[PDB]
Amino acid sequence: EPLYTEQDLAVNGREGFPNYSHPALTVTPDGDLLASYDGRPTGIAAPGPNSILQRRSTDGGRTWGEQQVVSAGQTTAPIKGFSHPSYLVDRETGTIFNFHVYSQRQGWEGSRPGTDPADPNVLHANVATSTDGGLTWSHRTITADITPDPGWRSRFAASGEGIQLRYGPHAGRLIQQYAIINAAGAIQAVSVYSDDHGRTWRAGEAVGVGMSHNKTVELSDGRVLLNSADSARSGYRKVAVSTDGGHSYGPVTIDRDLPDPTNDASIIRAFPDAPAGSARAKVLLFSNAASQTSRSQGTIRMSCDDGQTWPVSKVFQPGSMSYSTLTALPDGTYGLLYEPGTGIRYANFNLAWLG
Ligand SMILES: [As]
Repeated sequence: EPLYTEQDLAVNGREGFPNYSHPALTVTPDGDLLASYDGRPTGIAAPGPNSILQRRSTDGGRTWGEQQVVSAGQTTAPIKGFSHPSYLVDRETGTIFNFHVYSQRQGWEGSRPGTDPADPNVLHANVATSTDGGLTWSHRTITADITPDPGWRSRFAASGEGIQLRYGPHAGRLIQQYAIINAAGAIQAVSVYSDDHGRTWRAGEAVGVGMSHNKTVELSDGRVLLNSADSARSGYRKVAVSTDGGHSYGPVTIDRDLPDPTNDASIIRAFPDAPAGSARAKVLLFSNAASQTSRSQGTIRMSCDDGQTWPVSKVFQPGSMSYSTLTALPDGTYGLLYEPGTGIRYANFNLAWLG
């Protein structure tokens, strides 16, 4: 019964880019898998004129089509880069979003306050929207929409995959996590969300200190669990929980069950369509580097109690393992798009493999 397959989707130096990074994975409403990541073209510019790329599988992840460009970096001055994709599917409308950085002159650290897309010293937040299953895209810079405090100096959508709430008064809400640098220079986490199917986006209340890229997941009772890397380097993930559909979070604490070397992770519902409060609705899967000292020992953990306990875990990548993102596939198995050091690798496993 156990299933664990893997195949590279992007290898550094092949298919036009010296480096590929920052995986995003999703399943379209029609059932295709989309894998996205950024390509850093040959060059020494930083932030570089990266592109957001995509590959599609129409056979459940077995084979993958040609690498396509979602957002094309501009390699001539004025330089423009697009990186760190996150997919978000509105399963009610069928629309697919791909959030990503839009860089010009400044990266994360160098960005300064401002929301004018024409300002090249701002690290901008973009989102691409597709109503045709990811074939074609329209683009928006949404920095102004998601910067309620002009003191916020910088932001990026955490690469990976966002969510749509299924439960409660905000059912249908689309939620994409961001990390920001606030006025005081702290790194905080904040949910960016839409209650109108992606027509408009806003930021919620930022939370925490020493945060980083972070992810959210809807628990069995509709609470939204936020799970962040810790830029203060505790050796663990940081967690907080929202009771208002991701708008605001309670206190942030380190989660001793989730060792982490300060690196990306993903956390998903194993049964995203399970009804509220059901046993299956309590099941979470988590992927990250379990090593506290390096980006290695990629591990999947499972919780059957809304993330309170993680009684099952298994290493999927003993070696180098940086960013990773999980998605639930229609066939009941799980896709895992991750960085083995050589680019972007796609794995598919089932719960039987987890044991
Ligand atoms: As479990």
